[PDB]
Amino acid sequence: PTVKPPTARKFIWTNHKFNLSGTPQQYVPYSTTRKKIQEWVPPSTPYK
Amino acid sequence: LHHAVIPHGKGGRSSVSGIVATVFGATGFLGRYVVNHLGRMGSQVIVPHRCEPYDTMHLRPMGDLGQIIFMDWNGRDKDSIRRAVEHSSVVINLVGREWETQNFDFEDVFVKIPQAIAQVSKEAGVEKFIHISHLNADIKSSSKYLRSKAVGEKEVRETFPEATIIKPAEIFGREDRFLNYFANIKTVKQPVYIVDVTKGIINAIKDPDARGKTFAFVGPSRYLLFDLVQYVFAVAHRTTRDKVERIHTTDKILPHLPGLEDLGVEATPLELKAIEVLRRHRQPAKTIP
Amino acid sequence: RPTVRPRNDVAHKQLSAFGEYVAEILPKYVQQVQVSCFNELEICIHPDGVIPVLTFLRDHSNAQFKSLADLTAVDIPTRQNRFEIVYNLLSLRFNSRIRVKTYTDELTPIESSVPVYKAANWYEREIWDMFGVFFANHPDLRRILTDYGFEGHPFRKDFPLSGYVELRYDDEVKRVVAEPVELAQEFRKFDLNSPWEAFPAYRQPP
Amino acid sequence: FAYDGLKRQRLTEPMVRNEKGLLTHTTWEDALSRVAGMLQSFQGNDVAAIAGGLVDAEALIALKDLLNRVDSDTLCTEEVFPTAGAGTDLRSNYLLNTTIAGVEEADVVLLVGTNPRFEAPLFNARIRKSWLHNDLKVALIGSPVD
Amino acid sequence: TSVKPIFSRDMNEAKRRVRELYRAWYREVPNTVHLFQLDISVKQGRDKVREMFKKNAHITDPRVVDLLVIKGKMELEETIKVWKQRTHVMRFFHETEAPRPKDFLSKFYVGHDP
Amino acid sequence: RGEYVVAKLDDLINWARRSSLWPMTFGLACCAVEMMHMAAPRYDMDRFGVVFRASPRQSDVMIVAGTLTNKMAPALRKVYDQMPEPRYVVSMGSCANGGGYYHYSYSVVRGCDRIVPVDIYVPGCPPTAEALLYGILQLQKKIKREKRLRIWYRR
Amino acid sequence: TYKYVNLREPSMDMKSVTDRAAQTLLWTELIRGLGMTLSYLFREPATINYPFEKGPLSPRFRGEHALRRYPSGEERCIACKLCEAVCPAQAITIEAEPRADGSRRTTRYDIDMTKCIYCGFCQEACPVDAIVEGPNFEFSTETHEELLYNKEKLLNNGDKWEAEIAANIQADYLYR
Amino acid sequence: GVRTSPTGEKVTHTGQVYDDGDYRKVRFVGRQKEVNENFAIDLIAEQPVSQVGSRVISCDGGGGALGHPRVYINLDKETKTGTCGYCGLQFRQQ
Ligand SMILES: CCCCCCCCCCCCCCCCCC(=O)OC[C@H](COP(=O)(O)OCCN)OC(=O)CCCCCCCCCCCCCCCCC
Ligand SMILES: NC(=O)C1=CN([C@@H]2O[C@H](COP(=O)(O)OP(=O)(O)OC[C@H]3O[C@@H](n4cnc5c(N)ncnc54)[C@H](OP(=O)(O)O)[C@@H]3O)[C@@H](O)[C@H]2O)C=CC1
Ligand code: SF4
Ligand code: SF4
Ligand code: SF4
Ligand SMILES: [Zn+2]
Repeated sequence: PTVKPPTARKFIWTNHKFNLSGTPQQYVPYSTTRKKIQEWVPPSTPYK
Repeated sequence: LHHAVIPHGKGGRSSVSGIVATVFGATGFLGRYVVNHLGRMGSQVIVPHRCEPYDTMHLRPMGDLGQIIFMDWNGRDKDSIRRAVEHSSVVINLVGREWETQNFDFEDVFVKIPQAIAQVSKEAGVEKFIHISHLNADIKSSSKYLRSKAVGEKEVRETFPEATIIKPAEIFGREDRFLNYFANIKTVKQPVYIVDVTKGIINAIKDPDARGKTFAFVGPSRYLLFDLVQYVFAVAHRTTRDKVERIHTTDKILPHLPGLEDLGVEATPLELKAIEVLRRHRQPAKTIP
Repeated sequence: RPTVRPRNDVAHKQLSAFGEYVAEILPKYVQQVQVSCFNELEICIHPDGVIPVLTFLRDHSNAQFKSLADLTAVDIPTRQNRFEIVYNLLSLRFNSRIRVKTYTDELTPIESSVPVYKAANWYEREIWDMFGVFFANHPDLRRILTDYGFEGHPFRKDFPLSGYVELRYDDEVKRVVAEPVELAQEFRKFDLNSPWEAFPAYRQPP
Repeated sequence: FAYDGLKRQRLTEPMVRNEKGLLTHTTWEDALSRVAGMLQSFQGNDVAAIAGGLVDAEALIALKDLLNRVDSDTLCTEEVFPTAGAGTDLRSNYLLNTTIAGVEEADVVLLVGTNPRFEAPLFNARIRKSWLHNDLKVALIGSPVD
Repeated sequence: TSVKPIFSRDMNEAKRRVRELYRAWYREVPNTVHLFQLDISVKQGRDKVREMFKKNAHITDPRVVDLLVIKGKMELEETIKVWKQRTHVMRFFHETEAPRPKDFLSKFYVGHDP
Repeated sequence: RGEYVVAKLDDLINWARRSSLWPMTFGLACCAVEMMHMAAPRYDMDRFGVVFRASPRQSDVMIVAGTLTNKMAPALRKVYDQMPEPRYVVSMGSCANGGGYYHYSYSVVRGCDRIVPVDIYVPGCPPTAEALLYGILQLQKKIKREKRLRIWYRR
Repeated sequence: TYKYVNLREPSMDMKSVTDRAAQTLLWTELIRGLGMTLSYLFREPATINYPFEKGPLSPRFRGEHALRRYPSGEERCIACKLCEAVCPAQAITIEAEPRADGSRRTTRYDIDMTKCIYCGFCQEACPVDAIVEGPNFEFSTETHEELLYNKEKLLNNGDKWEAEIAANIQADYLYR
Repeated sequence: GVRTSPTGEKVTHTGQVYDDGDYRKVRFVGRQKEVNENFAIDLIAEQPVSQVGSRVISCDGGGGALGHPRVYINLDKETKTGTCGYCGLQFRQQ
């Protein structure tokens, strides 16, 4: 890279990170989608 | 309910049981069976551990991916207790040694720690709280172990009134300190099987009638300590001052308290399971009606 | 034409002539003979003819199919005899191959061919294991590929892909236990077939 | 395109009223025990049921059977039909007896008090097909809708 | 209705093979319990064999019975030869499966399946 | 002080145990071949103190290198139960990590972590011999973090 | 055409017979075998000094996956699901919807790296060079869950590795 | 457009976050929530509109065979710009 440096981009990490397994910085998977079924919310005022 | 904790599936490893349980003292004899049963049906289990991560590796295969979560905690640190319980729906306390150490005596593990868990759990909003005491808990007891249990039982019931308190006799099982205790060596004992105790705890989590109640988990039969010990050596083809006090304490009889049969658990005789425990060490024992 | 597999008429004619040869000699058992456009000869026979037809092909001087390349089954649920048993034989003397095919169902036994080829021993055990076809007079018929005590025949078209049970180590009983299968992610079925016919030459009359 | 309405405002849990008079989630055991207690304390005309517009036949007969066990006949729908005369005794009284495919053989259709375009759009599409390919004649009594 | 028999030409001859297999299994259970150091009693092992046999008491096809016997003899061979391990023998007892209730109300509470 | 003593005793046994990791390899399938290439001269696992062929009686780490079928699961658990402690498991390749390309098969255990506890997962089908070496060196660092004595002292 | 590997006639004249007798008693072939192992002791070994030295890899190497962007920073992926269709292991799971600006984009893009066979079929099938297998092969983890990548993990891999990924694609795309 | 919720958890570019009563956020306790902070929706909006002198323009995303399939974008409407369906670049007629 001292001779042919990489193509600069806005989004490329400026600070490289080593493997983070086993530390507080480790990756934790989760579902990236939102809730699909909305439940009905009962009324707050009484009425029976 | 909350949409994420509605039960789904057929009650297996990949199912969703709806239980989010924090189990303190999960790295011991009772905790492994409790955690195993919780993960059998697909519960989220939080395991606060004081020990090495290496000593908690036997719990990893007990739950599908992501279902067993491990956190560090210190019994004296309230924040570390708060972190482990604020997302749970039930908190289970199985903390306790059978001996005192220079750092923790029986008051620390049977009064101070259970009360700290109960106080943090109540403040954090946990609805269900299960606390394990002892059948022979008594402030008039010769054993400092059993005297501490009685005090901690009182403080738990006053700090978390809805807590379900369970009072088992000595528990026999593969890793127990009871049948294995004898095999490595006036009183009437009524020991109970480890799996029965585990089912009782699980059934208490699922039963609304168990909230606020105290149960006594005892085996189907009462034996004379001498007769039982003779059986152990026959099956196996063959310590502290306080420990001896407990082993010599006749098992209380508490008819007023509910028991395993109330939680739908049929107690298991020691004779069906004695070989299981004692085969590794290689005629019945008179029962008291 | 660079992209098209060339035909071989010499081999096609030769395999057709041997197809008639076998059919004329064993009319008691041969039900059909065909040669594919890529020159493979198939003899379809009645299942009673397994031993006679294979023995003839192995020992006859103008056949000499000494090697049993493979022996397998095919489950076709629409047929009343759902199982098709395929013998692929190789002749070193004449540098040729032949396929012999028969059929059976879940209950009819097929005669074991171990007397004709010792290679058939394990192949027939595999067929029993994977498909549930029983071979009569086999010197040692038993499962070969599946777990001991495994229920079912996994290669049948109606056996589910992931089976019925799955294993895990249970710490309570201190052994590997079997339980009904639950999948964190179900296998996703794809409907890939296009609704437009691709090969007019294979159209079936309505 | 209405199927997306199946994803919102959904009833997902049994609910009963609390001491505040507000609906609160509860288990199937609790909700059904409350309903059964009330059902066992009433009989005859004291118990009724109204069926909505999307109810299936298996639920309709089950509910009929249950109220009959307490000797109630008040099984009602929301959509009126005159009970005078035969009422529902004879199916032909309340059916489209010609069938949808029968419109293609009619030569005159009289539409009385209805807007088939919005009430039965595919039935109205079947009339237009006859109107187009068979020169079907159509007369309407009611508002002059498109 | 003309079919090739497996072993037995009618249900009488088939029932004889069933009884012989049952005797072989019955005599084997004490050995299996000891050889595999099972935690079940010999009585439980024998009641299991009996329950496995009664499951198929309703068959009337001599060919189906013959296959059931052929499979049972294979299972017996795998047990006698100690080709099975202790895990295999104990899969007959489903020891880690929570009892699944069979009445309507219990099924209704838990889920959708019949 | 006693803190400083256990700090150095921890550093000593931890240094000894990660400088002498003796594996026994379940070469179950493909991934065993890449495990052999890690023993081969280019990478020479033996130069890290990781002996090539070790009996199960003297093994410290188990490497599950390949698909674990249902028929083999009982045998895997047997060997694991016989390993003397401390013992660690490295899961090598997609098959052992979670079933991999046979995940939906009827005869395949969907991840060896259903049978035994696992300390390191090495991804790849198969991981390169150097990728497996990275996982072994990552296990050493995991051992280096152990603190059995400091926790024992604080009991 | 064929040849014989072991069809030789041992001479039975006295000179030949004594040659085999001296071989038997003086262990000549065994000592010759000792010479070969001795010559290797003095050869330079082929070991490389990992992790300070790395084995050589080519631009085509199939390693850890990453989701790429355009030079503007817009995601390349358009939720076409061709990668998900071709995946031999069914390791990819995708969900999509119109983005707030109306673009066709994914809301879910997971790869089960413990199902993946690292075959590279997904990067072949992708029409816009969105999903790639990068050059990283040193991402072993301590837990199973860490290997179940979602879209946030995959985009972070792309931003982390884009410098090298772009250079590798530049080197090999004329063979594709 | 990284944005934390009232509970403090960062909202992802897909709008995902665990609501207050969701136990599933226990998975982040003692660890972290992987969130990519380069929102593509915000980045493409930073690109200026190209001014072109024809009713139809083609886009391949740049880089020739390294971009996306080449498409042709009609610029007849004046109310809005023409957007590429692949890369989101915008074009307007002059
Ligand atoms: C003037 C009067 C004098 C009278 C006295 C005259 C005596 C001298 C003449 C006789 C020479 C005697 C030789 C003594 C050595 C033993 C020779 C011998 O036994 O060889 C035969 C033996 C088996 O050979 P085999 O191929 O199996 O055929 C025979 C089997 N039916 O072959 C084998 O031994 C098997 C090989 C085993 C060794 C393999 C591993 C080591 C090989 C390398 C070792 C190099 C030697 C190291 C020297 C150590 C020095 C300290
Ligand atoms: N088993 C029996 O015979 C009976 C047991 N009980 C009660 O059941 C509960 C568990 O029984 P058992 O499982 O046999 O007890 P164990 O000793 O087997 O396990 C005790 C648990 O408590 C934890 N623990 C102990 N002291 C501390 C501490 N100071 N700080 C934090 N964690 C601690 C241990 O973790 P670590 O591994 O880190 O020490 C372990 O997980 C106890 O409360 C016991 O009194 C009641 C009646 C009979
Ligand atoms: S993970 Fe890949 S290389 Fe390893 S055994 Fe499975 S298929 Fe073979
Ligand atoms: S590399 Fe192959 S197995 Fe892995 S995600 Fe891509 S297509 Fe699927
Ligand atoms: S990564 Fe490529 S192939 Fe996969 S959905 Fe996105 S655009 Fe389509
Ligand atoms: Zn574009």
